[PDB]
Amino acid sequence: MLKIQAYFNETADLPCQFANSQNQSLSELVVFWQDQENLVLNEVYLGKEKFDSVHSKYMGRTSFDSDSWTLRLHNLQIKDKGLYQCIIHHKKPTGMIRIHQMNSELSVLA
Amino acid sequence: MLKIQAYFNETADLPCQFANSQNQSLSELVVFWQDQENLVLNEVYLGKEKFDSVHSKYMGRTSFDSDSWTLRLHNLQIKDKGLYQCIIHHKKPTGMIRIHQMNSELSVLA
Amino acid sequence: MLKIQAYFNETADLPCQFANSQNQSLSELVVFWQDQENLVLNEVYLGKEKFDSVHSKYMGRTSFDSDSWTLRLHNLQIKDKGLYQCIIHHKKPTGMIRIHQMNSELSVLA
Amino acid sequence: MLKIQAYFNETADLPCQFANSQNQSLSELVVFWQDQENLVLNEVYLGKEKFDSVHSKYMGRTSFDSDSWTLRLHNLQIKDKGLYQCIIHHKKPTGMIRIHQMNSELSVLA
Amino acid sequence: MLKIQAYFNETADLPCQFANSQNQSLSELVVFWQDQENLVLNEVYLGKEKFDSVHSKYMGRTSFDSDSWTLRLHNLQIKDKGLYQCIIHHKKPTGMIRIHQMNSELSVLA
Amino acid sequence: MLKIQAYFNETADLPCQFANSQNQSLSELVVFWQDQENLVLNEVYLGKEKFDSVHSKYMGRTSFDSDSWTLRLHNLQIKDKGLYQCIIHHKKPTGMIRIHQMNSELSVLA
Amino acid sequence: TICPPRQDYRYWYFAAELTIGVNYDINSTIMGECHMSESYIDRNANIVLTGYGLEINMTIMDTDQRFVAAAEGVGKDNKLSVLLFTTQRLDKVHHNISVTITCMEMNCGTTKYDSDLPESIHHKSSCDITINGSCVTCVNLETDPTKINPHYLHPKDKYLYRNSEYGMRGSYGVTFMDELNQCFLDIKEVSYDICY
Amino acid sequence: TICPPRQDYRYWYFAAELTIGVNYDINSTIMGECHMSESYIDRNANIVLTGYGLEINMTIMDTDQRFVAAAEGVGKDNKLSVLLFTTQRLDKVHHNISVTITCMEMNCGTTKYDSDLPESIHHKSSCDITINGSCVTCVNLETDPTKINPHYLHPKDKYLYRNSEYGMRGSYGVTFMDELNQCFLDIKEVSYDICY
Amino acid sequence: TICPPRQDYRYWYFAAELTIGVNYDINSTIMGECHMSESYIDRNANIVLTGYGLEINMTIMDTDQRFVAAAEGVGKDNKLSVLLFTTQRLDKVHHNISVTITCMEMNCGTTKYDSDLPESIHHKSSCDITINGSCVTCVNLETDPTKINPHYLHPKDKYLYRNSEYGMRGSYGVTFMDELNQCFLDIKEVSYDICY
Amino acid sequence: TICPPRQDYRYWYFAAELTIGVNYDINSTIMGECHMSESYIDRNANIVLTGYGLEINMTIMDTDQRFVAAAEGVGKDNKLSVLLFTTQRLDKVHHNISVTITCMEMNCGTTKYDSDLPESIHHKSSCDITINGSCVTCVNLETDPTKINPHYLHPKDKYLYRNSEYGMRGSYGVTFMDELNQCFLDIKEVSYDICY
Amino acid sequence: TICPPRQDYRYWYFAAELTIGVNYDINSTIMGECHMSESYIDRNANIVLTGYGLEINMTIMDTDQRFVAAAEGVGKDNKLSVLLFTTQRLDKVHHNISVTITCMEMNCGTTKYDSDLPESIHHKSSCDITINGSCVTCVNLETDPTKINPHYLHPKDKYLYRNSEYGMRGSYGVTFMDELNQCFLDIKEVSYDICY
Amino acid sequence: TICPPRQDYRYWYFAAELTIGVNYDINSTIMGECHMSESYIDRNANIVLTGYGLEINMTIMDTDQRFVAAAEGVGKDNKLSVLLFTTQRLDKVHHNISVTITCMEMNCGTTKYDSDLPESIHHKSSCDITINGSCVTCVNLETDPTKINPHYLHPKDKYLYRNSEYGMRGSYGVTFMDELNQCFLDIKEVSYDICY
Ligand SMILES: *[C@@H]1O[C@H](CO)[C@@H](O)[C@H](O)[C@H]1NC(C)=O
Ligand SMILES: *[C@@H]1O[C@H](CO)[C@@H](O)[C@H](O)[C@H]1NC(C)=O
Ligand SMILES: *[C@@H]1O[C@H](CO)[C@@H](O)[C@H](O)[C@H]1NC(C)=O
Ligand SMILES: *[C@@H]1O[C@H](CO)[C@@H](O)[C@H](O)[C@H]1NC(C)=O
Ligand SMILES: *[C@@H]1O[C@H](CO)[C@@H](O)[C@H](O)[C@H]1NC(C)=O
Ligand SMILES: *[C@@H]1O[C@H](CO)[C@@H](O)[C@H](O)[C@H]1NC(C)=O
Ligand SMILES: *[C@@H]1O[C@H](CO)[C@@H](O)[C@H](O)[C@H]1NC(C)=O
Ligand SMILES: *[C@@H]1O[C@H](CO)[C@@H](O)[C@H](O)[C@H]1NC(C)=O
Repeated sequence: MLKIQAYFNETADLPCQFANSQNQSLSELVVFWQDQENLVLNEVYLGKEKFDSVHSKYMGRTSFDSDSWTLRLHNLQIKDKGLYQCIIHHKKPTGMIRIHQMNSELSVLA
Repeated sequence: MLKIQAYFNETADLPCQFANSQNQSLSELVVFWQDQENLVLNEVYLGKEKFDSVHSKYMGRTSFDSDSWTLRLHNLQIKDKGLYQCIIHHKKPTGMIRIHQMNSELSVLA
Repeated sequence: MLKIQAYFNETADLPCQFANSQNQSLSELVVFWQDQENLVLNEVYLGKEKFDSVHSKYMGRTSFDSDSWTLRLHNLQIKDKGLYQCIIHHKKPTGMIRIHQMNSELSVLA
Repeated sequence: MLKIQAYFNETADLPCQFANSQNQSLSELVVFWQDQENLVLNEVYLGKEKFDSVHSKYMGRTSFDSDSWTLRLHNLQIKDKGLYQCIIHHKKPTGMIRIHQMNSELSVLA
Repeated sequence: MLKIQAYFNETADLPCQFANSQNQSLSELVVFWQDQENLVLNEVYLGKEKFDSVHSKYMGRTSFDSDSWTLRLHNLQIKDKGLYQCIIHHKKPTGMIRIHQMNSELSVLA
Repeated sequence: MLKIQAYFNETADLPCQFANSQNQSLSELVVFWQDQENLVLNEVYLGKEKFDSVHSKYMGRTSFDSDSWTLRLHNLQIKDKGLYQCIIHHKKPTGMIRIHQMNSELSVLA
Repeated sequence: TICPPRQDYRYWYFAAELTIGVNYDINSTIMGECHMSESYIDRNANIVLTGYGLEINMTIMDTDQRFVAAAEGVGKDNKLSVLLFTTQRLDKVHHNISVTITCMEMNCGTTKYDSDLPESIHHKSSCDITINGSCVTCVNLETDPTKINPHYLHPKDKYLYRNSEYGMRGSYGVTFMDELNQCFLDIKEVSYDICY
Repeated sequence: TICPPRQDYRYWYFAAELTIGVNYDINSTIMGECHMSESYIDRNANIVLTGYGLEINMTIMDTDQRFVAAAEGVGKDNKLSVLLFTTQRLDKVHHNISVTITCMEMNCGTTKYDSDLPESIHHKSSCDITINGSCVTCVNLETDPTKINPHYLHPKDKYLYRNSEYGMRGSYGVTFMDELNQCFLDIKEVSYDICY
Repeated sequence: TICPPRQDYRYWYFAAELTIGVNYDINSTIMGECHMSESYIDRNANIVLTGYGLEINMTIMDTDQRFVAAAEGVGKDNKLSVLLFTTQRLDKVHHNISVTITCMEMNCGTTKYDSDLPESIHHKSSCDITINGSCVTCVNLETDPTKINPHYLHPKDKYLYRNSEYGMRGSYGVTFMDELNQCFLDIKEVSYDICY
Repeated sequence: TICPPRQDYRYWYFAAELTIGVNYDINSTIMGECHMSESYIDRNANIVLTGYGLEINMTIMDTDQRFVAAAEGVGKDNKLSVLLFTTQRLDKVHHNISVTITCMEMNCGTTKYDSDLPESIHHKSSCDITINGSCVTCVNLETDPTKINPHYLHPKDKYLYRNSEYGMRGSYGVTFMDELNQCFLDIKEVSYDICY
Repeated sequence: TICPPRQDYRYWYFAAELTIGVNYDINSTIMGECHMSESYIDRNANIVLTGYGLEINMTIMDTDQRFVAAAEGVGKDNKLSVLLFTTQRLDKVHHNISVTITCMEMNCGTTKYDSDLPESIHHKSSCDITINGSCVTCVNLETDPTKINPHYLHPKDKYLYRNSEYGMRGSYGVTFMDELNQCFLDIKEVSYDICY
Repeated sequence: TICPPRQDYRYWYFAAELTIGVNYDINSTIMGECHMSESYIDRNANIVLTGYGLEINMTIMDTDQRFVAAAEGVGKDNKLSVLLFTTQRLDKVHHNISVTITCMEMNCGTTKYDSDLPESIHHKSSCDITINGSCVTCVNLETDPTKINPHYLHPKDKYLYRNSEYGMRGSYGVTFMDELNQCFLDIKEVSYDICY
């Protein structure tokens, strides 16, 4: 539902617009952005960034924002076009239940 | 039951002795004489002769009589020996019912 | 049931004599004429002619009449002999129901 | 049960000792003497001799006696040794019923 | 159960020690001694010796005693070692019933 | 559960720590120490040592202690590493029922 | 001589034939199409056989015969020939016959003929024919045939006899078309499968 | 002539065809998909056949015919052709017809059409069509067809007849799309498996 | 010796034979045509066997034998030979015999013969013969045959014995034609299939 | 459109899938292990299928669909994927779902989870999940999948359809381990034997 | 030791043999001719076996054995050897024995012998023999044989044991002819088919 | 965890072994000789299996296990090894055991042993052994084996698990002969056919 176009070697932004009807806080939620190959891009565990599973090519180029809830990916490439997912999970004491998901497909100059 | 013998190239007579217990008339009866090959020899339809199906070899050589009820065949031949049948039919409005039959076997000089 | 004969390269007329017992109008009816190969010839949709499916060879040579209900085909050919159908349809809001049909076979000079 | 011996080319006698408890007469009885090959030797039909089925080699050599009930066979031979039967039949109007039988084996000088 | 040993070409004695609890007599009994091949050695029928089936080699060499109930075999041989049986039968009018049996194995110098 | 380590060609001790809650006596108990191949090492039958089934290689090198309930094995070898069992049987009048077992694994310098 | 055996099946046969010329189409024999039933308990022999498109019901009065078996065949020009084998003949008295033919396929209808046939060949027996339907053109009935009834002479085990005395034969005929005498002849492509 | 045989199965057939253009997808014939039921006890011939995705219920009033057999096939553009063979024709009166088409798979629903078709080709017969569901686009009905009903002419044993008189054929049609005349033609990849 | 076993089936057999010369035609053996039943509960042995065209019912009075098995064969000139094997003989008393032959095919009828046969070979036993029908020309009965009963000597498992004493054999005969003594002989094309 | 056919078996299918990640061991598909039952009489669709080691009970409330068929497969890391094919969709209302998973082998127990999943992808539907046992680690449920449901496209006769509108897809997820999103993918060694 | 198993069938056997010299003829073994029945409920072992031509009924009084199996064979000079295998021996008491031999084929009769056999080999056991019929010439009985009972040693699955102590064997004999000791020997053309 | 599945058949197994040294002779495995029955309704797991010559009846008190399956084999010196597979372990409490061995063939008798075995390997559990008969020389029982239970690892579909914690294993032993420890070892000619 969200199509993003970027100029040749332009900057990439992935928002997913979490409504947050319950006025929840970042201390009780986890966020994942993943590509079409199932490789992780970033993780915000209960309010702090983690880099435990990001693939090497995805290291460093990511940046997370608090208020905007947008991930800023830099150094776009011709082969980086694909679909990204914004998976938000709630870390209850029993288990984690998915509470939001948003797809976004991005392509670069061809 | 009736055996007829004739001299070489003699005249042949085929009677069949219709008892006619009902004292019927020729105007309501049809008469056929046929050989062992099913080829017709003569027909008397309701009082008038008919020549609609007689084989060519049998044409002309036959003659029919009123009172005698006998067919007179002329110009016998060596190959004409065989069995002849006298079939009488009654032409009712619905259908024809066979009311008399008589066999006769004829042979010529050997 | 209608045999039409025309002289060599004569003019051809295809009538089908719609009785019109209900006294209907051309504004609620459609008429189709088709040959033995299912190719269309003309169409009168609700009173206006249409040329949306007529084959190129059939274009222009057809003409429709109001009072006579006869289609006039010009430039007959040796290969144009065949059967033609007069299919009349009534365009109700729900669907169209075939309310008349007539066959006609035409041949040319041999 | 009866053994008869004859010298080389001697005379042969076949008795069968009919008890005749019923004091019957030869006029109502038939008698047969037959060898081991089923060929007949003699027949006394109701008191009169008959020669209707005797084999040629057995013709003439047989002779029947009334009081003795014995058959005399002459011109013995080396190959005439065998078993002979005395079959007596009673010729009732309904049928013939066997009323006596006696076997006798004879051999000649070896 | 009775093992008998004899010196080289010594004399052989076969007893079987009939208890005779009924105090029977030799007039109503028969006694048989047989080897492992079922060949008989001696027979005492109702008190009289019989030599009806003794093998030629076994003839004469046997001797039976009354009071001792022992059979004396002479002229032992290297091949005469084997098992001998003392079968006693009682000759009733109906049949004979075995009333005693005793095995004995004998061997010679080897 | 008991790991014993000894220096190269050192002395070996195998205790199995029989609690003996019943305060039983050696006169009614049998003790066996066996290796992983089922070859016996020593047996104390009702208080007296027995050497009825010990393999030759294990003869003499074993020594049994009363108070310590420990077997002292001497002349260790590189190939003598393995598991040994302390099987105690109670010799009741009916049958012997196992009342204690202990495993001990020993290895040498390598 | 007095009694018929009254058995299950008979190795001994006899003869009596008939032919029906029907107008609708019959191609060839089907080898198992016919189905026949027989009865005698009435002292009158009766046989009812349903075949290709018509059911034939025949009755002999004062018969001393029970229809042992039957055969059906189809020839040229849509002729259905039926042969009937009975137990055995005990006397010569020229029994009467009643034949009813019902069209059960492609031409059903009501009664169209109820007359009787004289058969003045000897003029001693009368056969009464009742036809329901319009599926009939010729009707011929030969009692005590003299021709060669044995077809594929002979069946595996059965024994077949036939009258050889001309005086006992009878011919009954009825035709609606023009001069259909001798509706057909036995020895032809007629297959003649056993009727049961 | 008056009576129909009222048998179990018939060797003699007839003709009357119809075609239904349905919107959902049918690939090819399944060789045993159809199942039919026939009835006449009411003096009205009724045939109800359940096939690939719909049930067709056809009734002829004052018929003197009982639907002997049927066949169904699938052609191009998802068309379902049904041929129906009856016993035999006794009179020419242009019977009426009532046809009900019920969608039993993938488009079920309630009644969407209850009008009657005049068929003014001769303007003597009227067909009442009731359609339940939305699984229909074309409906054509040819009574007393003159085309070649014999498919694989001919089946092993059955005999087939067809009307050759132009004045008896009737055409009923109803379309919901645009100009779907001649919804399909007989001789095609149509397999035409027997319907039962 | 006193009792007969009264078993289901027997391996041990005996002998007693007869031959019937009938006028109608029988070609050859059928291998399974006969069917026999046996009874002894009355103290009189009885065997009823239905064969090619006649049923034979034999009764021995004061027998001490129960008919174990039987065999039937057809020879030249339409002769039917029946061999009967009984359990075993305990005494020599020349038992009487009652034989009834009923024509059940092709010559049925009422009683035609009810006389008794003397058998003066020894003149001690009498056989009472009752014939129903006209399907008989010769009747011979040999009790205690001395010929070679073992046919295909011998059956797979059965044991067969036969009398060797001339004093016990008995011969009963009745003929209606002219001089039909020795109606036929044993060793011929006679197949002699087991009778059951 | 209003009515579902309510037939025996359907050729027309649809899609909705789910995956269960269990801790105990499953090697590969067994080709006939599953057994499923379906119901609609309540106006709420219900499907209960017992498979390799757990029983899954799914209920769609206010559905207008009845589960036609299902398929089960086992992949890597002990994941069990179940595809469910329903009749057809008439309206877009985002039906609710109730799913209960019961461990019937090797990890039985009482209730361990009774919460509901919001699915705020569109935040219109809620799925109530009840787990009995401890034989579950991941649970994913995709309603109206847009991927390639046709496996071995396609089965011999069945027709398969799938939603192509992104707005209708729904994703429900619950995990107990760490970051188990995308528990597994369709096109793999998954054999997908028919579930029945 | 106290109890016998009282099972259905046994793998463990024992020995006890007998031989009957009969006068009528027996050719060879039939492989399934015998049929046996066993009983113990009375505290007395009983085995009744019906064989080639006689039924043998043997009873051991105060036995603690139940006859497990048996075998029968036919040798030279019309001898019938029967081996009986019992469960197992618990004590040595020299049980008594009652044997009844009934001629059920070819020599039936009443009782001809009712005496008892002393067996003074050890003179501790007595066997009572009752013979019905005349079909017996020799009768020998060896209890606890020491010869080679295993025939075709050994049967597929059964285990066989035999007494090796000379003091337990017993020999009972009765002869009506002259000097028939050792009526036959084991290892011969004797087939020894299992008896059941 | 609280509940066991209580199913028909289980793909999941476990371990517990025993060995019986009997005096009479057993040659080799028969592949289908055993027959076993299981019960749990009492809250105590019970398995009674009848094999080659003895019936073994084992009971675990306060178990939470039901004996899923068993296997039996025969080795050298007439040893019978029985392996038993239960559903699954839920807690570590060192259940008690009751074992009864009844000699049903070749050594039947009354009770000869009713004592209890301490098993002071850890000295927490006690097994009570009752032996009927004299067909036993060694009795060893290993609960929670650590050796390689998988025989022909592994059966077609079943999954097998085994304890790997030394603290849970238990050994019970009783011998009547001299020094029969380690009555035999697993990996041998032992065929180990499934027990049912
Ligand atoms: C019987 O024999 C006759 C002539 O001997 C022959 O015509 C007939 O076909 C034969 N039938 C059988 C069934 O053997
Ligand atoms: C019957 O014959 C006609 C023509 O004679 C033919 O068209 C038809 O296929 C045939 N049918 C059968 C079943 O023989
Ligand atoms: C056989 O004949 C006897 C008298 O000889 C008779 O009682 C019996 O009924 C006959 N058997 C049959 C079946 O009629
Ligand atoms: C039995 O043996 C006799 C001769 O020993 C032989 O004639 C007969 O055919 C044999 N019968 C069987 C069934 O073995
Ligand atoms: C499935 O679940 C429903 C409620 O969600 C329940 O009523 C039904 O009993 C369950 N089915 C089974 C087989 O337990
Ligand atoms: C039906 O046809 C479609 C496309 O024409 C195809 O994808 C499908 O596999 C076919 N199914 C069957 C059962 O023929
Ligand atoms: C059992 O083994 C013994 C010797 O070990 C052998 O003599 C016997 O034939 C065997 N029997 C079976 C059934 O295996
Ligand atoms: C299952 O897999 C395990 C290891 O992956 C293997 O040891 C076992 O034999 C397999 N069993 C079956 C039935 O496939």
